[PDB]
Amino acid sequence: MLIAFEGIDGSGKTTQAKKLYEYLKQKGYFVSLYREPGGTKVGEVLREILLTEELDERTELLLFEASRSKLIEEKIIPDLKRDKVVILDRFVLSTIAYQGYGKGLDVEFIKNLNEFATRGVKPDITLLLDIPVDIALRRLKEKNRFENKEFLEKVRKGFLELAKEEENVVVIDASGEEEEVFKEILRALS
Amino acid sequence: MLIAFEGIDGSGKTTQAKKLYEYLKQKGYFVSLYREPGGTKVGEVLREILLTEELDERTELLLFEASRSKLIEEKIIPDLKRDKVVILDRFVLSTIAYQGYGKGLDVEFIKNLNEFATRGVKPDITLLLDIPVDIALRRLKEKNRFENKEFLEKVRKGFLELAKEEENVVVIDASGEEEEVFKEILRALSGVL
Repeated sequence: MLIAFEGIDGSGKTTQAKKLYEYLKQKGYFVSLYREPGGTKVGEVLREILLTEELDERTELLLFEASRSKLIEEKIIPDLKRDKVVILDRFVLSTIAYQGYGKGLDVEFIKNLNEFATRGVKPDITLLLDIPVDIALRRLKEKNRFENKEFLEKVRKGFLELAKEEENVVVIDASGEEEEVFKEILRALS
Repeated sequence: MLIAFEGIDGSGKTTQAKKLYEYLKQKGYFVSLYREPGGTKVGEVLREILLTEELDERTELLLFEASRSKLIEEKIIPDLKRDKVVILDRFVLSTIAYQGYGKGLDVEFIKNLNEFATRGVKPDITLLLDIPVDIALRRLKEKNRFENKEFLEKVRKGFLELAKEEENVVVIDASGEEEEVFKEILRALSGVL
């Protein structure tokens, strides 16, 4: 059981991944929650680098995929083998949307890179928490965080295109209140 | 002018890259010397990680390539544009040999990853400092450094296969004394430069 949450900052995907983690834990599943980039000692070092430094888009992609590769080999593949439920805050779709549709890198290439980092490991289901960029930015505004609307509009379109073309992707209206969004996710996970 | 030095540890490639750097500087070229992984603030952080941590071979490749990518965009492409001579201690061939022939990853994939990191930037000439593994290990022994002969034998074969199939590669007999190895390198370089 691999469950992947995907979408832009301000979509609530972090809060809802955490909500799903606590809820399935209470129902008696053995659960993991990891974020990308991050989730291992090494991926957290890369994460800090990805937030700290000024990086061109190729270097940044390679580091995202190095984090992913560590996480896959160190934790996910063994978690899966022990039948843990694995919940991910961001996965392969967010890399395509951000580094491909966002920043212009080749989508097929990103897909192949993703296949290499994951050893072909694919989610049972991917939850795309879709939200208009205007709303996402208003929510970030509240935590004094600012991001690029032009860039995020492209990223949004990317995500929606991927939802209609890639396999096992449910589009969740992430514009709702916390509890309505979560109910819609449970609906999708049944 | 991009000059790539390639080969196993103990081949003297680091010492000879440095030697070529001083000699061309003295002849009045503007020269850069970079190592892989490393050569930029970020690449050096990755380098430390690649030496420090226990890493599976996919993660390691992706970091080597991320260091490369930073170097190519931060320094090499602008150096080349200002007509600097760029000398590299290791480059794309060492990744194929080590991660492909060494550790079993797919060679065409490495190549494509290489092409991505380099933006298609290719050396004018690649110097392969070829040396028997027994000799390379005896030279490391002297600095208290030890490496895996089984693994390096595969890497060495890899390199030699690449030399006969890839473009603009000269095999240098790296088993010689320092000065003879250098004179053989100058001979190979009189090609271009």
